[PDB]
Amino acid sequence: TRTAISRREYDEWLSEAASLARALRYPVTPEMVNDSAGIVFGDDQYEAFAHGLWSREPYEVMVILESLNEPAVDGLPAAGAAHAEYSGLCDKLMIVHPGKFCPPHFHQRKTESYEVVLGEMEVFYAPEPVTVGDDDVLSFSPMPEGSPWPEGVALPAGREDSYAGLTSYVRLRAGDPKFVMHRKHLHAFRCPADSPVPLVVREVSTYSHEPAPLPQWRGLHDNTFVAEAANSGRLATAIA
Amino acid sequence: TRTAISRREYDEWLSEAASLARALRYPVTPEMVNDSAGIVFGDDQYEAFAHGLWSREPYEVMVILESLNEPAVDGLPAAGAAHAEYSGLCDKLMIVHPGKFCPPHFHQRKTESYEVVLGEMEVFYAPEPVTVGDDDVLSFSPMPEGSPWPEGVALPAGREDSYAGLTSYVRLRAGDPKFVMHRKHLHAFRCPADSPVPLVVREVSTYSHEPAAPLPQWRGLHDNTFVAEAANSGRLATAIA
Amino acid sequence: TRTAISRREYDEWLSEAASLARALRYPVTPEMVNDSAGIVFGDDQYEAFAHGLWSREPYEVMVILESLNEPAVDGLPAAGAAHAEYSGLCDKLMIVHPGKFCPPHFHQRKTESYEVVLGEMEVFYAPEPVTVGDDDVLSFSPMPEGSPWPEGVALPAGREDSYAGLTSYVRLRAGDPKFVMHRKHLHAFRCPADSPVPLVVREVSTYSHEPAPLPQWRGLHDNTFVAEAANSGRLATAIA
Amino acid sequence: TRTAISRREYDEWLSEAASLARALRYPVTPEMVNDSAGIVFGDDQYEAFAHGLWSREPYEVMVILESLNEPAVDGLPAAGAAHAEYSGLCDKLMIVHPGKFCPPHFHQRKTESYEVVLGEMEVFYAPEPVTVGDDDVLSFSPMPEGSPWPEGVALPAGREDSYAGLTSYVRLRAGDPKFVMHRKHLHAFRCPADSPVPLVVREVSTYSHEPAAPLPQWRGLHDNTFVAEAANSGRLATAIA
Ligand SMILES: O=C[C@@H](O)[C@@H](O)[C@@H](O)[C@@H](O)CO
Ligand SMILES: O=C[C@@H](O)[C@@H](O)[C@@H](O)[C@@H](O)CO
Ligand SMILES: O=C[C@@H](O)[C@@H](O)[C@@H](O)[C@@H](O)CO
Ligand SMILES: O=C[C@@H](O)[C@@H](O)[C@@H](O)[C@@H](O)CO
Ligand SMILES: OC[C@@H]1O[C@H](O)[C@@H](O)[C@@H](O)[C@H]1O
Ligand SMILES: OC[C@@H]1O[C@H](O)[C@@H](O)[C@@H](O)[C@H]1O
Ligand SMILES: OC[C@@H]1O[C@H](O)[C@@H](O)[C@@H](O)[C@H]1O
Ligand SMILES: OC[C@@H]1O[C@H](O)[C@@H](O)[C@@H](O)[C@H]1O
Ligand SMILES: [Mn+2]
Ligand SMILES: [Mn+2]
Ligand SMILES: [Mn+2]
Ligand SMILES: [Mn+2]
Repeated sequence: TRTAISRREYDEWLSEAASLARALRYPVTPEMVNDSAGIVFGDDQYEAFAHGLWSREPYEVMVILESLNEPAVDGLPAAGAAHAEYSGLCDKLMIVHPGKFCPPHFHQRKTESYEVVLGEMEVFYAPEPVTVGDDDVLSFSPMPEGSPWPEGVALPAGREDSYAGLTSYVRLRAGDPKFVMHRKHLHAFRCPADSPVPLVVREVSTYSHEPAPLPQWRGLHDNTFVAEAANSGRLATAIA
Repeated sequence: TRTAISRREYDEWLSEAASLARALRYPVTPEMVNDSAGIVFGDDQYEAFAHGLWSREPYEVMVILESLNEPAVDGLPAAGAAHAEYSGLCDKLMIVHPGKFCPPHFHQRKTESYEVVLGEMEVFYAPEPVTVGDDDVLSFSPMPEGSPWPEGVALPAGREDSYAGLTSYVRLRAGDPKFVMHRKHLHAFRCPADSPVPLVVREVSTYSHEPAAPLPQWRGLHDNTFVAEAANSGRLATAIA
Repeated sequence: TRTAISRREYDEWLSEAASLARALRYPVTPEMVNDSAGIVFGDDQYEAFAHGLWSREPYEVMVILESLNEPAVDGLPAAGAAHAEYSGLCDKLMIVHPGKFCPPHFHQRKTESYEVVLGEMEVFYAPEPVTVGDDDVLSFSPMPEGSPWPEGVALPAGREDSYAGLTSYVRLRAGDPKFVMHRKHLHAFRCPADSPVPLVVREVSTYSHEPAPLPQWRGLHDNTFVAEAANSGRLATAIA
Repeated sequence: TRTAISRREYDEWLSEAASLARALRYPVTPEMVNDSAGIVFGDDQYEAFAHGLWSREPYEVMVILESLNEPAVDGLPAAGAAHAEYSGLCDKLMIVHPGKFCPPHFHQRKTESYEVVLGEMEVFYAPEPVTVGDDDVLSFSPMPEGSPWPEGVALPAGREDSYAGLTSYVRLRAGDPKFVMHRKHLHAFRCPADSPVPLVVREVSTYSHEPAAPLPQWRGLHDNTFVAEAANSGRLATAIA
């Protein structure tokens, strides 16, 4: 079983991803292409490189090219310091290959939106938010119900039940209006296994806490995965 | 001197703007192409159409196609209600023709970022922030010093001194790193007058308050403060004949 | 009735066309943007600028940005001089606004192909070639039958019967395979009147004879329009 | 030293190539992504995958996605049958990775043009034509003189002198005027070795004869003559393990 990805496989992965990104006019800088851009969600997912990114096999692995992760703390009244972590601006291009997924998870603080650039994106999510603590939460425009999953979706082996709670589905195509994923909502997405191209999606959200513009923000991790295996990994991609 | 834009001029202006957007892969739907997407900053700026958007003359006129303006209030602890207006998510595509400007102004709440898609953007701004609302504010990444103004910038007739406070300059090209314009900073920008194409830039920012409200204290909130008196009002509607 | 287009209308027309072309990555050089790029097929078509390119009214007017018109006569055996005019390479981007058309016509010598870049293109043509002289003509892959015209197509006023012979129809969208229009076939096309964007199509064909790499090629005009009004015009755009 | 490319390497190579093409708006259909679209010019060039298409090493390997190859014989006077093979219409997208080459060769019949879509193209060619077939040929626009070779070009090991006859050089960028390579002229090109992206260029040319024929005399017609012996054969198939 694969426990890491070779330097060649990794470099070819991100190079082709950065090139596709540039072809689509996303502003890729050299610093955006690094050994952290290629994400493998769990040690058992490294097996995705056994057959490769074009095997069309179900695995939770992806590339994220982040052009912006602005705290937007400057000018903010000190009184709002306690909730600043729910704000900020983040812009990133995500590239997922055929059959691959961004594993089930939710953000206590981050609210995101999706803009499909190339290919089509199948989103799986829970329309009802998850109750974190309990404390009064604000409401305005709740998540739409969506539709039931279409048949045929193959989930990664050993991670399928972590998708159980994400009963809602939506298929986004390039040109569609922005789709918002409010914080506290479990969600995951994939590139259709029969896709001729990798899914390229622009995510515009609030700050992405993933280890200090603020003392409280130190060591903050705003990504909680349903599967415990997904947590450990993606903390540093193992490249041999 | 004219005080309005003909229906034909407005439609061609916005239709080409929306076509260019779609060509650049921006998500445009019909509701986005409306009567307030084409902004003329002041009644004296309607003169821009006397000769047209390709005359290369300096005027404060532009088109804004907004694909997103999410309050991002859902899920926020009730405790944060007071400053939620400083957050939110906004995504828009701005199109500025050769020599045209987005006039000097600042936002009390909105922090924005720039991504040039087509053409080049000349940004004029003030590195020092003003103080509006609260006088006890946070600080992390102060605005960069930028560069002195380049030579040969033509400013709008009658509006020249409104640019005096924008002493820093930076020219942004497609592919450059995102440029952040922190809230409470005076800024403006233009498409070089000698550009062969309109400037097309994506603005990713916090919620855009521009008159059911996400929150009661959000009703009628004005977040755009223009340096020039004549521009703060004008933006509030486009005279179409 | 309009008898010309103003300099402002013309300059705005081609400027916005060149910009859209550049946005789509077509290689536009300054010399490609000239007072001949904007075509009006007949003096009576200048009325298209009465209400403008976004009136969605039926008129035969368009912009052609030609990046290549190579005779390809160099290296060609002298023995082939007599038929060289049927060869050559031409690459041009055509921009047609909503409801507008490229009038009915055929080329004795030029064979063309279409690649839709933006919008959708509705092609109207005669599946049977026109017999020019008579002389033995070669055959290989004749034009497909196509489909009958969909309902609702509005033709330019006073030119509608010139479309009578173009009984076949096909709708090309961006991403579709190349569509070939063999020489000697009458054809015309338009941008759907309800289109949100101008139709942008890349035409790759054999040499476009439109007034000398060869003595015979001097003064050669390979565009014959069904409507006599279309002929006279487009020989020089009247710009006031 | 290897003599083939694994199935995985071939599929990733072509899938990324086709994805980049689609991103660049080129019309790609499934039949175009096949076992002969990935070309390795000679058995010794399979070594390119020992380290991969991103090693930046000099090898003669490339991908060609052909969207059109029209004989354009329909409608042609029977009198022109003899030289119809010099006409036709071909449209293909070529993808060359950093440092890789499309080896030295010439075409008796094919005249081609270049349009760089992504990256930059370094073209090496001979301004003087060879004489093949007929010795009485036409002339109108002789090949431009171009420039001397730039410094630092790394050529494929064992293939260096095959480039001796290509004394002219021209570097083409996206947006440049179309570049025509007349038939019967030796030429080759590469993607700069320091390029961050693969070279993507559209070739618009006359019919591509590369083994029902449009005409009987077209059957088995070979129109690619490679300078290096080892490359003329290799192109005729891709060893996939
Ligand atoms: O939708 C996924 C986003 O949150 C994405 O930015 C994030 O999940 C990525 O860091 C992987 O955990
Ligand atoms: O810098 C300009 C941006 O704030 C832009 O979105 C703004 O000018 C627009 O809302 C009009 O005032
Ligand atoms: O399909 C139309 C092409 O022949 C186009 O290049 C030509 O018609 C144009 O010159 C208008 O007559
Ligand atoms: O210059 C290269 C072109 O002729 C290209 O199409 C050709 O090399 C290809 O057919 C492979 O030989
Ligand atoms: O629940 C099992 C299957 O899971 C898949 O993911 C779904 O697409 C559907 O085919 C279900 O029947
Ligand atoms: O893409 C939106 C469309 O843009 C076009 O440019 C407009 O004329 C109108 O048709 C809108 O609906
Ligand atoms: O022939 C009249 C009409 O012409 C139109 O062009 C066609 O689309 C169809 O609606 C016909 O009925
Ligand atoms: O666009 C064509 C497709 O390209 C993809 O890259 C290939 O994997 C295969 O799915 C082809 O059918
Ligand atoms: Mn997420
Ligand atoms: Mn602003
Ligand atoms: Mn034609
Ligand atoms: Mn060649």
